[PDB]
Amino acid sequence: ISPIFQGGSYQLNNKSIDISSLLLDKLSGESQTVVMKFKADKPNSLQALFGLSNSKAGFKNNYFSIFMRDSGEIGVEIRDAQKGINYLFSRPASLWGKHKGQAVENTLVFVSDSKDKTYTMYVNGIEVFSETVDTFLPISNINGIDKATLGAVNREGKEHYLAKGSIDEISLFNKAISDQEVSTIPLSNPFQLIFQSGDSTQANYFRIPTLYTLSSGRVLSSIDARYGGTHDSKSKINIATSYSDDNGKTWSEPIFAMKFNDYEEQLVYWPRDNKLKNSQISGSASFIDSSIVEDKKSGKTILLADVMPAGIGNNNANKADSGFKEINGHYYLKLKKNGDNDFRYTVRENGVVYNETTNKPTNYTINDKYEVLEGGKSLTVEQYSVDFDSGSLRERHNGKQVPMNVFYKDSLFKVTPTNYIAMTTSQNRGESWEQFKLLPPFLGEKHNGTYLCPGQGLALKSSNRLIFATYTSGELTYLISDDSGQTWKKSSASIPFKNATAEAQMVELRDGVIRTFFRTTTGKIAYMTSRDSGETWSKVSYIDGIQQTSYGTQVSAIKYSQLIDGKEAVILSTPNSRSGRKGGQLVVGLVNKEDDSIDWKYHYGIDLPSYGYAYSAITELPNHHIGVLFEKYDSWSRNELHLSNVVQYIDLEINDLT
Repeated sequence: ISPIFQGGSYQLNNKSIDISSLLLDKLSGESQTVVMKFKADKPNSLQALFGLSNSKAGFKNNYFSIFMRDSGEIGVEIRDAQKGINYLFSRPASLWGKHKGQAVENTLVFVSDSKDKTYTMYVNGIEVFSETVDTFLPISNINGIDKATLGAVNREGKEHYLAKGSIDEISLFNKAISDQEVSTIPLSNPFQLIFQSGDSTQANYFRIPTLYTLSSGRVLSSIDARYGGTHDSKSKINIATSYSDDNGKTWSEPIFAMKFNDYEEQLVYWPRDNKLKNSQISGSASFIDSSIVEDKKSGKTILLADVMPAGIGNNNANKADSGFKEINGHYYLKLKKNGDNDFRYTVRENGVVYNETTNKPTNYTINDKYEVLEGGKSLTVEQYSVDFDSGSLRERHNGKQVPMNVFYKDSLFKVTPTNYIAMTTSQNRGESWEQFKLLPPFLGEKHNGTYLCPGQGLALKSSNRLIFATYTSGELTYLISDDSGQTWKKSSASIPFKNATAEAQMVELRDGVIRTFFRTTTGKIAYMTSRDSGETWSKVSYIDGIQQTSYGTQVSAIKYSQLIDGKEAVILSTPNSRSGRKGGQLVVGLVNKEDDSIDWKYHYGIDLPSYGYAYSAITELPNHHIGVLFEKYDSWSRNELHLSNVVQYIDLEINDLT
């Protein structure tokens, strides 16, 4: 239908614009839709874009507003003191500020639906909240409304929440427009989604993006598909992948690289309230933190990720056990049978389950999918599903049988509850993935596994060497393969931090010379250098000119193929903030050929200093553009948990950065 009111080109310069005479007499009925196209690249801390209020003395709390914060949060207030109603609905990290030196036109759609008693907000084609209430308050039914305002709310005759920005277009409808109609509204998005709520993964949340450009020109991406909100393991998380054959313009429907089936793939809206937001799926196995590399010789794509048994995460993982038993310089996966209090079994040659106590083979075997067979017959367990129907998180059997896996809660034979690393490969550049296999332990029988550094592995340009960085307490542990990932050895590099999440990414500065950039506990990104293809490593130095928080954030890094200002270039991606995960930047460093030192010469701001930017992936696209897939929110903040569609993709050119 046609709008009851439509206006545009409104400049909000800390001075409200009164549109009462244009709009108030046109409002009718209990349902309304507001469509607003707006810019704000220099917002005040808290500002109202649109207001309907009772501006009379004594009615200060009778108003409707659409507001935003300089954090990028968007929301509404719907308040009527006589009715005793004070609704506040909002979501952090819903907005764009600037892209390539230009203010971004955000397209906001707010639907106030009396029939279903629901208020729904979309921004840039993404639903950011949908709130159903017992007692509906139509925005036009607030007692004594006498003002309609842009760029403030008029309360007791004064301008509150003054805004800096512009409203290019605003439209109001006396109808709650349908989900279908919303989808038809044109958008001006600076970003794309590769993974998103409702896609083939059926995860409502995603974290830990990766990107890697393959030799064919295909660009591949992996990610954590996180089902139980955005929580780290313990949870249900799978690793998903998608690729682009057109320089990032379009992306394939995701598939899984690594997945477990003990719990259903459920699209769930995770509670964001203070009582329930820490609810965590507690009985599911999961994968977490993937990394990809391409092997030139075999042409294989290799993907590693951490593997967590049912109910296990970093916090509760057995720190003094690898999960393997060494027997004659060979490692065997240990198993515990239900009823036993110790691990009396190992998985020997050909998947045979062997009793270590009696030194006899059993009638059980483990297949290549880590599934349990008895006398050759596949055992099953019942799958779990999760719900909040009862007011709290419940995990319960759903009637479906799935193969019994040694990583599952219900399995007859269980692995040691600690963290592992697994590897899978693809022989068709991400169209399908093989069954994963566990890597061996690298730091001995009685040390838990190291943690994979998410992002890219490194394929040395002048040899067949492949390297994946990992970390543990007190060191980076580089995993090195010269045979297409068939066998691995470690190279340890001590770092002067205990208990750091030392996520590290590598660039080959020149043949045989690797620089590794990594997260620390000091507020500065660190680096170390190898001049022998990763055999040995320098002491740790720090990058001046970029700030991180004390807890740090993953940093991505590539070696750019083209000269910049006549020099070899490295590009880093990281938040640049001592305060939070925000102020995302790409930082261009020029290498000095004399001493391999790097002049960090250009800093490109991804969006506002105050807008969220966390884990990130960068790659040089085949056309020499840069693709960036990143968490556009503060993935540390306890206020920004469980947001959907915030991992986003953009395309940049070197000219944009410099």
